[PDB]
Amino acid sequence: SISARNQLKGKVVGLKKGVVTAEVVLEIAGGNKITSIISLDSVEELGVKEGAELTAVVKSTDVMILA
Amino acid sequence: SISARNQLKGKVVGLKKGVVTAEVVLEIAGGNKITSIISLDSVEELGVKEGAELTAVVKSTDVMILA
Amino acid sequence: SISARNQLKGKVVGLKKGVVTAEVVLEIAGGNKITSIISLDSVEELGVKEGAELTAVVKSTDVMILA
Amino acid sequence: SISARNQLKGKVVGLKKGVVTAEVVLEIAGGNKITSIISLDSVEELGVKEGAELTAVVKSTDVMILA
Amino acid sequence: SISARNQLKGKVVGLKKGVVTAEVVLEIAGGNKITSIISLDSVEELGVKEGAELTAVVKSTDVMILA
Amino acid sequence: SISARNQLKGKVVGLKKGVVTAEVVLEIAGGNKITSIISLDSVEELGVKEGAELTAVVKSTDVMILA
Ligand SMILES: [Cl-]
Ligand SMILES: [Cl-]
Ligand code: NA
Repeated sequence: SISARNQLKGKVVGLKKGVVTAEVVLEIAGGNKITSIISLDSVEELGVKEGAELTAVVKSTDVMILA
Repeated sequence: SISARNQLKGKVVGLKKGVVTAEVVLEIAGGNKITSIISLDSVEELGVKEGAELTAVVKSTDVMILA
Repeated sequence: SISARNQLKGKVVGLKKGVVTAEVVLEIAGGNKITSIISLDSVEELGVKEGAELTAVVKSTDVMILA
Repeated sequence: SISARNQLKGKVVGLKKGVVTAEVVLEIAGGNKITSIISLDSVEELGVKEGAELTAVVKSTDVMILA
Repeated sequence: SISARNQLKGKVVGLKKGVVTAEVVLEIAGGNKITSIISLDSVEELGVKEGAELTAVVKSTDVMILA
Repeated sequence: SISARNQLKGKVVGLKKGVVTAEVVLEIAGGNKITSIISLDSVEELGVKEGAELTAVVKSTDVMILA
């Protein structure tokens, strides 16, 4: 598919629409919550809604380690 | 406490050291695997090693939605 | 301790709250000003306020060189 | 100039060349150190060298707050 | 000269201002379109308007590959 | 469908493998060139080779504006 190595499946538990951006919160395995801030245009075009099953995607070079 | 909203606990299952960067692979809840590319310097100062328990951190503005 | 190599201490001199995001401006050593755009949620959970002493954090792979 | 709001002037105190990437460390005001990981091609083309006076640049959406 | 390896000349065909951020859409050579989300402050300081001729800039480490 | 708003079709004209990362250069429509730095693992898993027809993908929040 795509080079981004992090692909986490989950369900939408939160949605907040802005003017330029929008926030999507997904509940994944173990009950952890992933928060995404993307364009309002993409949220609308993809038809994001509470309860939908979507996948969070993250490029490897954007992941930090806390030790 | 840091603003980055995504913080996922896991165990180190893969580690590869380059010249400038290094790759850390974490196994988190549900079997999901997180891949991180960071500086070699940080991997050495943090003492990252296979089997260690660490946390992956990702800023909300870097998470995309696939669906 | 986090892998992100850039950690700069400063004082909050500007704060603007949007619908989804928020802007924090920090004055660091030498008079330099750091601008951060993060989630509104994090700005509220952290209790960020003008005059507060906080730290700006930036991952090494996000820093470019101009010259 | 450019939209990236963070522009920090400094002097090169460290340089490490990889195969694909390279690390540049700059000393800025207050003695803080900024670490950048960019392409080896750009380090070579810009002629980066120990002691040179350059500027570190960071997009606002890549800056986190630690409180 | 900046290290960011992707520099695409274009014309502004879309501009949407928010509270904290702003969206800029550029038409570039070959019939492609680029969408940028940056600070409202930078859009105003740069004098961005529909019809302006500007350049979109992306760091190499932020570009993914889809197959 | 992914939320990333920038999707540019091209042909691979350059490939350089490192230890941890890898550099891919694509020629896109209109005579523009895109440079991507991703994981070596993804380059190998995707079967990236010179001459391949692939798509470069960038999140809107990573695109700056130069005037
Ligand atoms: Cl190794
Ligand atoms: Cl406000
Ligand atoms: Na980032």
